[PDB]
Amino acid sequence: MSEAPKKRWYVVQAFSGFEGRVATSLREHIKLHNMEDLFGEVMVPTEEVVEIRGGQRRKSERKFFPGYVLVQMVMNDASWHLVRSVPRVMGFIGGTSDRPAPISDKEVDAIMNRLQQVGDKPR
Amino acid sequence: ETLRVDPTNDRLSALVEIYRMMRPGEPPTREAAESLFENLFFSEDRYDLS
Amino acid sequence: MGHIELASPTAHIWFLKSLPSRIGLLLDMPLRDIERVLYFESYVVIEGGMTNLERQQILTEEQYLDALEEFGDEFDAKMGAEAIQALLKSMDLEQECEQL
Amino acid sequence: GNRRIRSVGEMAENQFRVGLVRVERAVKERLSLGDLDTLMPQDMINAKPI
Amino acid sequence: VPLDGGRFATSDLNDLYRRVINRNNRLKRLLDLAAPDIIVRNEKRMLQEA
DNA sequence: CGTCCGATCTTCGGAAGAGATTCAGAG
DNA sequence: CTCTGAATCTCTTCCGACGCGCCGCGGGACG
RNA sequence: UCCGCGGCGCG
Repeated sequence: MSEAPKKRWYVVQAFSGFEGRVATSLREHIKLHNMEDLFGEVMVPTEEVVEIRGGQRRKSERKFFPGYVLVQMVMNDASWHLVRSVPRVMGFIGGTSDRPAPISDKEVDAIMNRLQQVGDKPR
Repeated sequence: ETLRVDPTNDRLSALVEIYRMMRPGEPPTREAAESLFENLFFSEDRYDLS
Repeated sequence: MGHIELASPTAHIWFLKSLPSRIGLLLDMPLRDIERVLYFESYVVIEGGMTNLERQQILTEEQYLDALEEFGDEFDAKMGAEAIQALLKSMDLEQECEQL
Repeated sequence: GNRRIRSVGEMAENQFRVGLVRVERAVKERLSLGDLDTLMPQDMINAKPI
Repeated sequence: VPLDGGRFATSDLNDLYRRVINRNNRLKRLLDLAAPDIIVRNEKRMLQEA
């Protein structure tokens, strides 16, 4: 009851077309295995370019990077097994397969500002 | 002679050895190694003798 | 004929994955580490300077960040195919051949 | 004494077994979202892989 | 070769070039918009693999 | 009507060549 | 003792006739 | 029509 560090973000490689499905699958595993405290949220980037005409109309869903997703966790081998056991997804990315490396928070809040800048005043 | 060349003398380390050998570059864990060993030779989902 | 502009450097596979290790023998270091460096899982030193690291010092991820903590001033380690290209740029044929 | 023959029955059995393991993986994945009697056992079942 | 139908006789070369050019311009889009360091690492790795 | 691409098949020689080991020797 | 070092063991790889004819196949899941 | 793979057969 002494380890309370900056709760970490890692990256998970997801196949194309399942990104929301991967997010809701991790949410389902969190709510099923009942370690909702050990696990956190998932920050997948979304932006909305809107065009009235030209094929797709009134909306166009694009994102910064489709191949990867950012997920909130702590360091735990049980969490590692839980993430790996999720279907329709590959797993972590890092220096070594056993323990992925974290991500510097400077570009984290930079991309937070980026999504805040792009995403504002809906419709 | 086989036991002389044996690199391990305990169940945990032998499980670690086989777990690392069959799938290289994975985190060696007691539970994972034991589950994989049991699922290779004693679980009807994968192993099955007619 | 046309061309595609690769945004990032990449290594030619034939000069890597052949029984004679042309890149390995030219760099005089076994092919095991070049594969790891090329496929983005370990670090290689490129003229780290008057530090405790060698010219061909192979490094892991954890040791790299630890060394960067203490030697972020002038010690430089680059990783990847771009790093391999940069390291190949920083060598001379004549001195190596006469030394050998 | 150690060579046997198998026929269309065994081939059908093996292919059907593979189809069933795939479809039951799918059914388990969809039943993980199981909920109170708002579903009627046809949408979870997908005949396309079979 | 134009095949009679909605698809043409395509070798693997054009598909491989399509995959590689898609990888390259997606990497260019990532790096130009200042993608995070971890993302471009695996991106370059998978481009090299391709 | 377009867009974009995760689980384990499983048992040859026959060399050729490269990589890893070893143990042995003058001492 | 010890480093060397010639020899030994082990791991990876490219290989397997040449013509012809016939037929069958040639995605597929999803926003 | 033209491409590739598999199977079979002939020499």
